[PDB]
Amino acid sequence: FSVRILTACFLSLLILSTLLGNTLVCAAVIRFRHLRSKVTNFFVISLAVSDLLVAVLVMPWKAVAEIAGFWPFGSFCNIWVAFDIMCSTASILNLCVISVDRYWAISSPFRYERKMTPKAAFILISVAWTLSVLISFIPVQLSWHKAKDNCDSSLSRTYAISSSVISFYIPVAIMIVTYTRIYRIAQKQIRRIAALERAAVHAFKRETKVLKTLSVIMGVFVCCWLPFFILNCILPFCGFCIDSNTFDVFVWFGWANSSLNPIIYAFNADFRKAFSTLLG
Amino acid sequence: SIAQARKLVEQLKMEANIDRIKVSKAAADLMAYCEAHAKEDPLLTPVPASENPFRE
Amino acid sequence: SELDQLRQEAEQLKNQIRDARKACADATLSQITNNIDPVGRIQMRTRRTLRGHLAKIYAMHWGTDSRLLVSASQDGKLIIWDSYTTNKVHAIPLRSSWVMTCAYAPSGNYVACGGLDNICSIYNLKTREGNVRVSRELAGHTGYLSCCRFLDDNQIVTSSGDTTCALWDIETGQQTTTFTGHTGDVMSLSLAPDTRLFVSGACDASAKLWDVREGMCRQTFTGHESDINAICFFPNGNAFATGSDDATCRLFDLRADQELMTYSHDNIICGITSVSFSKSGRLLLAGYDDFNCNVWDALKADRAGVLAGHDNRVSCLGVTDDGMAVATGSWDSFLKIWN
Amino acid sequence: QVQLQESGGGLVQPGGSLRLSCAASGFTFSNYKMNWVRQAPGKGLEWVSDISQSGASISYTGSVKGRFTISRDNAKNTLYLQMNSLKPEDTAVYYCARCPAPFTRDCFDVTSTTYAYRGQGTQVTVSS
Amino acid sequence: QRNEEKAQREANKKIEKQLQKDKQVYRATHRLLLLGADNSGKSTIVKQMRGIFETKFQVDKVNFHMFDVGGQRDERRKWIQCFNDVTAIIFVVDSSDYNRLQEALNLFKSIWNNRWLRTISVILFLNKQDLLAEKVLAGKSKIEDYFPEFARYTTPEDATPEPGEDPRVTRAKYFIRDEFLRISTASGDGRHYCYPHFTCAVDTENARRIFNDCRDIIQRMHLRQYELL
Ligand SMILES: CC(C)CCC[C@@H](C)[C@H]1CC[C@H]2[C@@H]3CC=C4C[C@@H](O)CC[C@]4(C)[C@H]3CC[C@]12C
Ligand SMILES: Cc1cc(Oc2ncccc2C(F)(F)F)ccc1-c1c(C)c(=O)[nH]c(=O)n1C
Repeated sequence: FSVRILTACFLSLLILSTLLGNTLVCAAVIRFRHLRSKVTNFFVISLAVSDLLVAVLVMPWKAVAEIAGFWPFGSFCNIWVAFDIMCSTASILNLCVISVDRYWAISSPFRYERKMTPKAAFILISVAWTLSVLISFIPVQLSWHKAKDNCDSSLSRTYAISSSVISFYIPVAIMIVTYTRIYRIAQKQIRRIAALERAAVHAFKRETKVLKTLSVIMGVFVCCWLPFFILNCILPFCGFCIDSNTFDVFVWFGWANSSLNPIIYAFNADFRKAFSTLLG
Repeated sequence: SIAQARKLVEQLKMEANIDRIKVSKAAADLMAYCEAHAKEDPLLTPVPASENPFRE
Repeated sequence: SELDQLRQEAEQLKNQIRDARKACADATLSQITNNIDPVGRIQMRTRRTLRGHLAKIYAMHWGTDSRLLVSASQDGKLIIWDSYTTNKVHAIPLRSSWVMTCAYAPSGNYVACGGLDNICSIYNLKTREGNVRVSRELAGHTGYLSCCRFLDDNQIVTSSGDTTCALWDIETGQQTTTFTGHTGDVMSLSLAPDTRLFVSGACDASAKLWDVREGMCRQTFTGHESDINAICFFPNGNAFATGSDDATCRLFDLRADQELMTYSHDNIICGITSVSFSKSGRLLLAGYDDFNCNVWDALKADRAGVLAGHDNRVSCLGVTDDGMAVATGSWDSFLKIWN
Repeated sequence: QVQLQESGGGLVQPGGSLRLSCAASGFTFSNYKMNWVRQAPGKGLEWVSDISQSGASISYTGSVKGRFTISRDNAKNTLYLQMNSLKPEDTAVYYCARCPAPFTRDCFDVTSTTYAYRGQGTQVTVSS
Repeated sequence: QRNEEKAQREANKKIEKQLQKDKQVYRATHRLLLLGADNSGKSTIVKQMRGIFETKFQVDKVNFHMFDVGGQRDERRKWIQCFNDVTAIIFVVDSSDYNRLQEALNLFKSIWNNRWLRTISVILFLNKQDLLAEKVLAGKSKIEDYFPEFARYTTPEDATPEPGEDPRVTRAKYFIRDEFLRISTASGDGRHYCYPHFTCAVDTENARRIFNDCRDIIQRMHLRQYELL
């Protein structure tokens, strides 16, 4: 049928876009030092590397399985899921850390400039990646991800809930608290600036821009991941029941958020200039 | 002031009684010094990388 | 009044000088050099990058060996680099962080620097205890030090914002010679290849030629439209180039006493921070506010290349005495070598 | 040679009118923001009026607001100051000052003693 | 001669690690440039902080070093570019010396529109408010003779007068306040801001104000860096 061709080209476009965006970000950071100089960019490039790992590890084989209709690799399945647990989580936790970083740079500027050396950045990145690898490899290699062939298996109940809480539900809570506090601070500063400007003139656009930016940042990630995680929590508990095709397309959305992440997180003025320099 | 004006006047009288050469000849000397050292300017004619201290 | 008669006489003198210059201008440098062949496309590339400085760089000076160089940043430091291997030989902390100029003695024994402290500090690189420290410190100026260059290991000339330049005897610490006559702040000085004379560019849009041993101003040029920020000599010694805020470079001759050529493009509207000739004087390099460095053909007024590699204002540049490479310091806290 | 000659002004009774004309040579007139600055006897220099590159932006001191006008003729290359409703406090030496750099909205041309790009002065007296 | 290469390499190592400690000290030090006319109350602000080119003070474990240039001439044009990277400029003005307010406005305008100070925020100190209240209550030198706009000026609805403050004094000091904000809001475009403050010569809470305003400057810089504000 013609649907197979369009699905194959859609997954090919998704994988190619993910690779292009993450490779551009990583190459721009490697070839230029001012991007690498700032401590903040460590988290951005760690997220870019995590998305690149996603695109080169988990997406291609799943796309092949979807276009083929069955999973041909076989014994790789046990490994593959581990990579997914290690990769996607390594993205989500990074999206948490960046948020926390921004909070510390908008709530305590002096403390952020003093107490956050590059060593602390390495500690945060190491904690994120270590948590991801520990929650991924050790369970799967010890076979706790299957409740007591083609890779359509849903995860074990207890482990599904535990992994969901560790990997998305705590990061999303931290991100929401962080960004709502940042929104409060931005509102206060905007109203003060507006008061001064109104006085000067006598002698809403800014808050709209703040709300739009924060809504984009907090909505792309949520709309991409949260349906997948509520399904991952529900289906093993009571498998009323979502079909495998819908579950797969939700997984694909939760992975295409990795394609979308560079758009949100790596187009400051310097990043855009570096991309222009590389492209021509 | 009157002293800074007397000094400006004496400076201009000093600068006025200088002897100048033709611009055509001054340029001919600049051109002569240019091609007289043209073959020895590494920045104008690039030197091969074996004798370039900044390449390898 | 007497003052009025004086102004009238000065206007007369100025008219007389202008007329002598008119008499000498039978042709232009472009008409004379129109039959020469163009230098061709010059595409220089970054060969080295010197990192370490924590603030905006304001001065640099190659050594005579064409190997070592000194750089001054406003973090209170003066770092000396081995440009071949990018190693740092010394890192001198400064008692005042507002440095604006720095020189490297031709014997390689001493470095100098100064700034908003109105003090020229000499540091002896050949210390006997181990580490470079302060040796001398020249006081007397009522303005900020903008440029300074050694003649030898005991004589040094300075430029200051008190509209004066001064020749110093480093040992006794006395200003052996004073140069006054500029109305605005003196921003740059350039020593002749033979130590005998030197020129100075001030904020009165004028350059002045000074006789080192006699302390008198020999020639005054008025060609620039705005403040002169940089000045260098043609390798021959009878010509020099200046750069100003009016986005123009100008070549003056000493023996003809007028401008020979003007280097400009109608797409360049920002000032000029540094100027320097190549070894043969065929290439004129100028640093601009537009983040670039333009290489001009000093004979054809054509631009032969650009150096787009700094992310902030290019504050200074300089060619080695052997002509092998040029270095560029900018306000991005980086030095770059271009061969 | 950056050269300025302002002209006009003299013995004028209070309530009179004067025209100050500054002729500028040695630079491109259109590129430069220009000012009129006055120096009263026994006092420091004070800025009187500003202009723009093309005359779009105009500002005056509060003392001369509503009585003094400033204009530019780029083609003829001159700066005009029409003085109206003169007061005894208006007696001062008048200078046409060019801002140091082109294509800039800022300048520092109220120098107490020596500003390079400044005219010689046309002393103006207002008295009965 | 390879030994001399290893000696140069370990000399470079000792250098870069000294520069690393210097980087850590310099990154946490807040440079503050102090500007303003003479006979304005400049030396008294430094006296209060506890005349000299330098000042070093700490607020809440945060160090600052504020500098005023003293042996300079009056052409602050070329040396101004020595302060394009300062954290903030503290501009001091006289609200009492009504003859020199246009000079302060012109200097503020030249600083605010400087090509090299586009991102430097200024903390505006309106000094000598007690003298300003003295002159306004005396009614001998009125603001309208120097600033005719003051005749049509209306006291802002956001004004916070002190207990017992005469509405005339409130309107006068808020008129000078808005006279400087009319310049600051005309071309700042979010790259930098102006923070006015009413100060007197015996006001001990001046380092706290500079601390709060430097914190606000850094907060706004970070907010605009992430494109929020
Ligand atoms: C653990 C397995 C899955 C691989 C994990 C890769 C992680 C640990 C790697 C990949 C990308 C790396 C980062 C990319 C580059 C930089 C910038 C550099 O100036 C400091 C280190 C830092 C910040 C790296 C830290 C470690 C890092 C995040
Ligand atoms: C359903 C599922 C959920 C997974 O969980 C996560 N996914 C991303 C981020 C974080 C987690 C978690 F670790 F917290 F779960 C991991 C793998 C699979 C899976 C898929 C997609 C499949 O197509 N076929 C399978 O057999 N499996 C097992």
